[PDB]
This record gives sequence, C-alpha cells and structure tokens, in this order.
Amino acid sequence: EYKDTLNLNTTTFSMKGNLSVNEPKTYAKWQEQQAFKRMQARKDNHGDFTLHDGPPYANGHLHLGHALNKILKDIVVKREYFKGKKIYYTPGWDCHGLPIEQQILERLEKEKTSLENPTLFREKCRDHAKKFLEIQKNEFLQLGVLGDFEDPYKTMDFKFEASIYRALVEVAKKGLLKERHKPIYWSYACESALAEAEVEYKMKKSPSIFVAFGLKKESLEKLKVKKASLVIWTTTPWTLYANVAIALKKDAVYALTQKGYLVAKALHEKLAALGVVDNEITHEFNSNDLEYLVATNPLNQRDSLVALGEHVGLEDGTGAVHTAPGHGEEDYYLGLRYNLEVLMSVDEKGCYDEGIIHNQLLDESYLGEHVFKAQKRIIEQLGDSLLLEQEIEHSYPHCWRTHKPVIYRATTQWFILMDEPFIQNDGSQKTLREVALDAIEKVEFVPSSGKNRLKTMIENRPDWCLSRQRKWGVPLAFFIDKRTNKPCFESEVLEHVANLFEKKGCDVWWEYSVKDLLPPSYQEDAKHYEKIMHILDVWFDSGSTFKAVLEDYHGEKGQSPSDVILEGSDQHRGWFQSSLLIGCVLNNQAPFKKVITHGFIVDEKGEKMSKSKGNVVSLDKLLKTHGSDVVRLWVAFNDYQNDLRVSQTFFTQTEQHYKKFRNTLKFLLANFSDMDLKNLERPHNFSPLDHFMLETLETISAGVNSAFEEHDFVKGLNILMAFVTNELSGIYLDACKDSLYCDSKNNEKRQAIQMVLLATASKLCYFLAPILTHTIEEVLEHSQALRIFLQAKDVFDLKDISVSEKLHLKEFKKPENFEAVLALRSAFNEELDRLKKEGVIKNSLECAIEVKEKALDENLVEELLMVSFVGIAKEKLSETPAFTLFKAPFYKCPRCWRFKSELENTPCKRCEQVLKER
Ligand SMILES: CC(C)[C@H](N)C(=O)OP(=O)(O)OC[C@H]1O[C@@H](n2cnc3c(N)ncnc32)[C@H](O)[C@@H]1O
Ligand SMILES: [Zn+2]
Repeated sequence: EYKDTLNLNTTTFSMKGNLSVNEPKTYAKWQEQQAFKRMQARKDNHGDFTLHDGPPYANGHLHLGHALNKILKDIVVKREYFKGKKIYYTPGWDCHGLPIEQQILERLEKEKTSLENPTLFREKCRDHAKKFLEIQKNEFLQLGVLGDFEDPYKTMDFKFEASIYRALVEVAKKGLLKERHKPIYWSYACESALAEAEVEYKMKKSPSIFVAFGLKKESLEKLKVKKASLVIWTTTPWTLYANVAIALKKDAVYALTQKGYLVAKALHEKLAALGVVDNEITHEFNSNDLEYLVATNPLNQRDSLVALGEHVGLEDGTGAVHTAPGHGEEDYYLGLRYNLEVLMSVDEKGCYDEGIIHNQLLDESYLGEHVFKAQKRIIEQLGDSLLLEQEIEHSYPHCWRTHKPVIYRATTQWFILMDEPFIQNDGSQKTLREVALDAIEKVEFVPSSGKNRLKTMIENRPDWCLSRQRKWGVPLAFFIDKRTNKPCFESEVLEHVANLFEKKGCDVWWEYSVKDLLPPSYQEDAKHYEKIMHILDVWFDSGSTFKAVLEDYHGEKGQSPSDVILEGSDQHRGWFQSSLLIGCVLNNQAPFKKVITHGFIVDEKGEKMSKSKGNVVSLDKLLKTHGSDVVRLWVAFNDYQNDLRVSQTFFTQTEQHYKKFRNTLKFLLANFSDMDLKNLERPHNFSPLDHFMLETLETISAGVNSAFEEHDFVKGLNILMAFVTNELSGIYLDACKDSLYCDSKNNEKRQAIQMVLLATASKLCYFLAPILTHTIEEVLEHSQALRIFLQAKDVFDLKDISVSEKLHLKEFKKPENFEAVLALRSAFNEELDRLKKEGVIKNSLECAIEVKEKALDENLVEELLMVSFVGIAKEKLSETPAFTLFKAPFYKCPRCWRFKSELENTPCKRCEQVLKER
C-alpha cells in the first residue's frame, strides 16, 4: 500500500461546525476585545458610512423578526467596513410608550393592585424597559452582530428626553404645533387619543341597521306629501343619541315610496330588494329642495336637520347619512358648516355620561353603560322605525397594544399640521405635506416599490395628533398663559425646561411646581401659567432619533442624514414616516438617504406569527438547532425584501449550503497547508488551467461584489455557490487532485496550484465575511498560510486583495479560452456515463482518447478529462464524431491509480521519482 507515501494534505479546520458550542466563544471574544470599537479605530479607514438603527421597543425577548432585522443591518455594515470605511452603527431602544406601559397596566391587574403615583409609576415602566433592553442586547450579540452595543442610545436617557423636547420646540417655533378640536381615534381601554401608527385595522362583526327618520309636520307640509321618512344606514347605533343632521348628496334625485320612505333613487332597487323599503315610487324630489327640512330622531324625539354633505355616496347605504359631529370627522365639519350642536356625551372610558340626561339625548338607564354594550338595547328601542337589522363584518380600527376596538370622540388635542405653510430654512414658504413629498424624491428606496408606499401615505395622511393621556413618555412640557389662553413659546422658558430635562429627566414636570419649572424672570407671574400634562406620541420619540443621536452628538455616532436605514415594511406607517416628517420640519429634508425595507417573518402557511397560535418558531430554539451562522446564511440566501416563510425544510437546505461552503474551505486549507511560505515571495509559472481558474475567479468576484452592492445577496451567493460547485470543485479540484496528492512537495506545478487555491480561499473569505463572520474567523484561525498571505491577524483585517499583484500576473496576459476543450469534456463525460451504465469501464482513468481536432492541446485534454492517455490505442471502446475511446494500454499504478504503469503492481514513472527523492 502506497497511501503512506501520499501528501497528507490535512487541516485542523474541522468539517463539522459544532456551531452551538463554538459560536458563543467567538461572540464572547468580540465583546471582550471590543471588536466594534476596534473596527472604528482602524487606522486606514477611508470614507464614512452611517447606518442609523431604528430603536426596537424595550419590551419582550427577541423573536425571529428582530433577528432578521439586525442580521441584515450587520451584513450591510460589515460590507462597508470590509470595503475600507469608517462605520457608525449605534443601536438604540424605544423605551417609552404603550408597548411598555400597557405591560405595567396588565401586570398590575394580574397582581390585583394599581398605582396613582406618577413618579413611582414611571419608575416601574423605566425599570421594565431597562430589564428588557439588557435582555435584547445580549440576544442580539448571540447573533454575531457588531455595533456600539455597550453604548446604545436610549429614549429614556435624560439627554434623549431633552432632545425629543427640543425637537418638539423646533416644531412649535415654526408654527406647526397647534391645538385642534375634532373627533379622533380614542382607545377607551387606555383612555387616550391615538393616531394612525397606533391603530390596527382588523375584521370585526357589527350591527348594520336601516332607520327611518320621520319628517316633522311642518316639513311634510312644505314638501306637500302625506308621509315621508328619510332612511339612514349605520353600523354605529351607539352614535344615534348624538344625531343632529341627515346628510344627502347634493343635486341628486331622492325617491319617495308609496309607504312613505325617502331614499336616493339610485339605491331604491337595492333597498327594495333588501326589503328595507317598498317597491312603488310615488314621487321624486331633488335633494336641493329637501335641504333645511327637519326630521325627528326616533331614538330621542330630537330634531334632525336635513343637510347636504360634500361627498355622500350612492354605492352603499341609502343616500341619507346619519350625522353625529361628536363621533365623526366629516360629520363634525358638516355640523359646523350648518352651525349645529356638537353632541358628545361619551366619556374617556367609552361610557355614556351625564350629558345624555342634561341634553335629553338618551334615557337615563344608559348612564354609565359602555357604548358597545348599549347597542343591543338601543336597536330594540328603535321600535318600528327599524326597517332592517343585519350583522356584517368590516375592517375596523383597534388599539395596537390593548387590542380593543377604538371609537371617535370630539376632543381638544395637539397636532402637527400637514397643510399649513411654514417658513423654510432657505427663506421660502411651503406646507409640511409639500416638503415631505419633495424629500421622498431624493431618497433611494430598496426595493423601489417602497417609495410610493410612503408617497401614498404622505399624500393622504391627515394632521398628526401628538398628545396622549398616558404617563410614560416625554410631556408636551408647555405652559398655558391663563391671561391669553395661548401656549407660551418664548425661548427662555422653553430652553429652561429643556435644560432641566437634560440634567434631571422629565419626572420634574410632574413633581415641580409651576414657578420651579419657570426661569427666574417669570416667577412673579407664575400664577398666570398652567402645565400641559399630555405626553408625546411615542412615534414622535422615534421620529426624533436622527436629532437625538446623529445631530446632537455632532457625527460621533453617525452623520445626519444617515446613509442607510433598514426596517420592516410596517415602518412606512411608522418610523420611516415620523422621521421623515420631523426631519422635514427641522432640516426640510429626510434624515436618511436610503431606505431598505425587508418583509415580515411568517409561518409555513404565510400567516403572521402569533404568540397565541403557536406558529411562532422561537428564535432561541432555532439558534440551538441550527447555529447562528446558518440562520445568518438563511437570511442572506433568501428573498428578504418579501415576507419569509419559516419551515425546518428551508433551514435544512440552508445547512446544505453552509456545509458546501465549509467543506470547500476545508479542502482549500488542507491542500495548501504544507506549502512553503517563501513561495509567497516569488512569482510562479501558472498553467493554462491555473489561468482559467484565476480569470474565472476574477469574473465571479466582480459579480458577487456588484450583487452585494445592490444588497441582492441571493444573486451573489448563487454566483458564489455555482463557482464553488462547478468551476472550482467540479473541474479544478478534480483535475488537481493527482498533483496535490501524488506529485512532489517541491514540484513547481503543485506549488502553483496551491497559490491558486490560496487566492480562491482569500476571495471566498472576503465575500463570506459579512455573512458567515464566525466561520471566516474560524478559517483564519486554522491557516497560517492564509493569515500571512492576507496580512491579517483575524477576520477584521480582511481587505479585498488584488490577485494579479499578489500572484505577480503579467499585464496584458491574453485570457484563456476553454470553450472548446470544456465542450469536449462535456461530450466525453456524457459518453463516459453510458459506458459505465453498460459496465464496460469504471473510471475516466481507464480510458485513452484520440481527439480528431488536434487544435486542442493534448495535456490540457488529459488534465480536464482525466484520461490516462491521449492518442491511439488498441482496444476500441466506442466512437463519436469528435473522439474515439480506447482502453488505456497500461497497468494501474498502485500509488496514484492512474493507468500509466508499464508493469503490474509497479509504481508509474512519476511515482517512482517521488518515492526515491532525497
Ligand atoms: C421605531 C420602531 C422600530 C418601533 N420602535 C418598533 O416598531 O419596534 P418593534 O420592536 O415593533 O420592531 C422593530 C423592528 O423589527 C421588525 N419586526 C417586527 N416584527 C417583525 C416580523 N414579524 N418580521 C420581521 N420583522 C419584524 C420591525 O419592522 C422593526 O424593523
Ligand atoms: Zn503513479
């Protein structure tokens, strides 16, 4: 046996990753040695890159969605660092708001107690966010991500709360913060106003009723008919107490039925078929002639003005809209257009209050009843004025944290105005809506489709309600001047409060008196001021991160505008939008240059992950099972810009991708492990096959890099895998196995192959470093030849090398053209397959080939096809137009197993020299 006499060609780099054991040691090392602060400190940094982290809410353990987010940021940041740039990536945490406070509220009820005290209540919220900020930081680090995680930004930091307030101050001083009174989203479960980003639309069952409002005697007499009752359709009988008007479409025909029901003519066929009204039409009237008629509410006998709405629809309902200014936005403006009462007797908990008694809007038995529980009895009380009751299902707004359905209540709140012109920094005049639309156009969106998703929301969004009635957050810390009943926006007062917030935090706004919150110039008039006690929308907190992080640290944590932000698709409704609006107020532009949007983590069915249905695949279990580098590769190897379905069969296919990458690196390290390192200093004479591989390596390297530049990691990884699978393993390593294992260690041709393998292993390490960082760190740990070839202590010294300069290749060396011999190789391998089907021969080495086109260099044909002989022989095997196969007229060599030995069981001529070399 000659197996002892072959080159060993082994490496300590193991085949099995054993990731759940080795990865924790790597990530713990990067924290001990401060790898990120070392990345920033790299002395040859050239250029700058800023990724501004969007702060996840400081609540709960991380799920797979958080991991997808951070891993994608980690790939983008590591890509820029390995391109040679100074990077800025300070992660942050969203600590205020209902995402944290609602958990305190739910914990207190399960604990059977409560908490009136403001300071102590904010403390338990603050401690909850601190506890889960630290839990999430360590779970992020167990994914291999690198950022300033030991110095993250926190909205609960005193300096940060002061930065948020100073951002609000800028909004106020530009004339965009104004009080408004109108119906808005109201969550009775937390007794607070809401805006769109705090609202979740989902399907809900609801009553759907058609109600008859009889015309009063004088209106019947003015219309000259015996009976007439306008029919309204509504899904909210809880608002009927607050009716003041019935709205019709302007200049539209309304049909009067023989039973005396008045509806829009365009809808009579639907309503008659529904059995709401009868089928016979006696008269038709124009809605213009019906305006200012008066009807009688059948619920409380109150008057109802027949009015004309701006856009009454004739596709649904009846063409007659029950109008309640207290509980509808378009209802409110119509009530003001006709100067009607704003009836609103629903308190902050969604229950009828004493206003129904004083204004006789509803029977006293409804006092204290919740509006949704009272609807069954209201419908019964409608009597025979109820023409038809159905139950339907419609999309309905719910509170994002209490998950209860919201209502609308006419209330006075604070708003950022969208269509109010304000003075631009360049001296011009524009509305916030116009500025945001122009700022969107300067932002690159990845994918491009996310642009008009944000553009559409900006085109249609209303004024932004900022004021909330909760405790955990940054207060709208302004004083109302009782003398003028306006807010005080004088700079000395606002900066005095801001300085106090910066040193002490926002707790002082609840604790201190009015005079102690006022500057010295103002205490003599302390009696004339009252504190606003609303807190800011938590989406204003996160929308201000660019100012608190990028601007207030003067580029020490990144430049404003940032180069890249990267969040999930639900952030067009949220952080993307709130940051755009706040950035457009302060700087008149978006605080980001590029938006990368990724999809959501969904189950095997494509359904949303819920902590209830159990479709949640826990991140911890996923990491223990597959390892972080496989989860990272699963992210990069999949269509992250769309939703990602989680199934263990998809991670198995990813492990096969990781095994293939890892097995390839093990072969490379094993087959240049014995190369004398003074080979690195001298130029080599590379073969045609060597140059084909070096030129192919250069071609796919440009493709992988160009794809990774566009963040299309699937495309680049496919180019990498196909190269690894076809050109590298299938062709090159197959043809070099004889020289690597059977030629002398001193053979210049074997040494040249090892340089090619060394170059290939360098390129794979560079391109895989941002994705499989622990694995590439492991590779460099096990190869002294790789560490000296790349001049790298570890993975963080990786640079994109020039293969030409480090291998001393000639300029204007004409590229190889293997289009002919590779097609002959394909044709031979097909014919070789069928000869093995018959069982004639077992290997390519048993064959001799005579090619009919002598243009093909003989020894390259022998190398690529791994025939033992090129030319004529005795025993024909089969023939094609291109070649003839013969049985190799030699014995199999006992050492290299090639058919090149002239005598049985005797080493071939090459192996004899090697076996006796001194
Ligand atoms: C200021 C913002 C960031 C706000 N604090 C917030 O929403 O913070 P939040 O903690 O809710 O999320 C923070 C980030 O995680 C992503 N995200 C959440 N659920 C996901 C899911 N099922 N699949 C994939 N990504 C998911 C989400 O888009 C965001 O980029
Ligand atoms: Zn041999």
